[PDB]
Amino acid sequence: GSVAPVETLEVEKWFFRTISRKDAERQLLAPMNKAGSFLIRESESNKGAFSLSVKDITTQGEVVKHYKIRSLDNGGYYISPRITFPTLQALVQHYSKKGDGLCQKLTLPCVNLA
Repeated sequence: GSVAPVETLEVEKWFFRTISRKDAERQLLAPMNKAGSFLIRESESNKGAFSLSVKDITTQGEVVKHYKIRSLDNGGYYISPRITFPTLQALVQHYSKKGDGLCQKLTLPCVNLA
């Protein structure tokens, strides 16, 4: 059949850029999603580094989360030095079914609005 322009996998919600901290948080805090819906915003001063927001549905009152993903040349990305992955997507694969210490395993990358 026809060739589609740019064979897409995701590149929406989970894989985001350097949106403001409160912006990425605005999309998770929405009642449209829940704990596991994430944002992986970039560090705008990054050495290939990212960051990550998660909807923490705690007893305090629906707060996001914040993590520090450093991009390794020899290990892709790491948040906890114990858990490293060759790329964020391998990080977002494992976390989907088992957050593994993130206290919030992924579910659905926010609410696609485009």
